Amino acid sequence: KQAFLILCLLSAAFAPICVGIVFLGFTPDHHCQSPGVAELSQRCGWSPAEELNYTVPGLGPAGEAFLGQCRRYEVDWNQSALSCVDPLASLATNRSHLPLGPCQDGWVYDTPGSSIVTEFNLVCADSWKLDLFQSCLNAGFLFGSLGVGYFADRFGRKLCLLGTVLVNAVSGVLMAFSPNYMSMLLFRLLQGLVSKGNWMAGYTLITEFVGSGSRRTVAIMYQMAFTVGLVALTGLAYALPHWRWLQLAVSLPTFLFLLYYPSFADLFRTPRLRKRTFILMYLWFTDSVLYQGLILHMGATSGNLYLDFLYSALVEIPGAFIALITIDRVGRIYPMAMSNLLAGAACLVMIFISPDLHWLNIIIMCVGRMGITIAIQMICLVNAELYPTFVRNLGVMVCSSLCDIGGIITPFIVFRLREVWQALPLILFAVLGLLAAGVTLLLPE
Ligand SMILES: C[C@@H](Cc1ccc(O)cc1)NC[C@@H](O)c1cc(O)cc(O)c1
Repeated sequence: KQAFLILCLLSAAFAPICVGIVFLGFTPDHHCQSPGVAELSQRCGWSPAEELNYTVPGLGPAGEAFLGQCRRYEVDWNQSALSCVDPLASLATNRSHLPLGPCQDGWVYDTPGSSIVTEFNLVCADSWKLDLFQSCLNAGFLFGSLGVGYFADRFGRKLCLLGTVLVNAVSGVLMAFSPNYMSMLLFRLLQGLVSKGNWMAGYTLITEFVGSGSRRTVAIMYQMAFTVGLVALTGLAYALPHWRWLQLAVSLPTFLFLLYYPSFADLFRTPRLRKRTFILMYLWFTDSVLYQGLILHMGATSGNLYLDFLYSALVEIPGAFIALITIDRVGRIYPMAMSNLLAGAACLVMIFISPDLHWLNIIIMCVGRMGITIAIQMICLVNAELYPTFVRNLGVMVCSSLCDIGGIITPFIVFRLREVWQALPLILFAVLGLLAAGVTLLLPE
């Protein structure tokens, strides 16, 4: 009870770290700031959207909003010769011919809140530095998954866990006060180092305290605690429009936990075990890539982010309960295959739905998120029981590191590859899911 409560709290408090980029690092509509614009808007009395129409460059042919977002007319707005009705009509017959410069004078963001993007100006040529935030976090996970085993091998368990909790709490708080991007990424990285160590430690403790007659149940509980964490994060992000306030409020939960007081070659030597390991690695990679992929996509494209994220998080609960039934009554291999086929098909269909059908797109997104949630429940158990107890620890640690490599790769896909073609990420997610579906059928039941 008491211990189950602090471990579930630690799980719920992990979820804001993993997915916080969706709310701490949203990108609003933006355009080059300039002198004289506000003064001409006062003199003529422009309304906001009207001011945007007269001032900001046009979106251009069938797309190319980049030239509105990252460029401006090289025009002297201070000139009283400009017309109140339309200043650009005083200068060129076609608005395309005017000289375009970059946003050297800074940017204007349409939001009452703030995000790391809006604070550090992670837009245009800098825009990759946003995804680098999630890259640094997943690199933290990757290094920590190696370092924690050596630390726990050479330092006492209870002290190890208390240390990693303290480090996570303090680095999380300090990130809220970080004065520049590089310092922020160093706190992010350090938190990435300790976050997954804390999570897996709590999971180990809770699955040790509860016997196998209830272990599976308590594990699914622990997971639903992560879902509750996503819901709490959604409420906090709704109530707290500023990222710095959100980053404090996210970190203080951890202070309650404080206030409370072999042969790696073995995975590959045998060709059967080698093939099985490669499959399990692929499934882990694909599910991690799909889960972070869809969460980041949603955060990057959804128009009603708080509601879409709430619905999608709530949908994880039915998926967990369905898994809890299915593992016992039906099996694992065909369930995890159909759940990956369902996620892949959902990603495929999301390519063809016109974005105005948001009421349908959210349903397809929910079906996909349920599918991958079931897959994530199934894969943990299959990855565990397919390895003998002697090998289990090494195999889980290694395969769950491919999760983190996928988490390092995914941000560049979702935030950079999408710029080539908006559908492309969903094409990749479709291919990855459908292949993980097919490959799943090769595992023994
Ligand atoms: C990296 C991973 C750690 C991990 C390790 C071993 C394991 O069996 C399951 C998970 N946590 C984040 C994410 O992948 C995730 C999200 C979620 O909503 C539920 C999850 O279970 C996992």
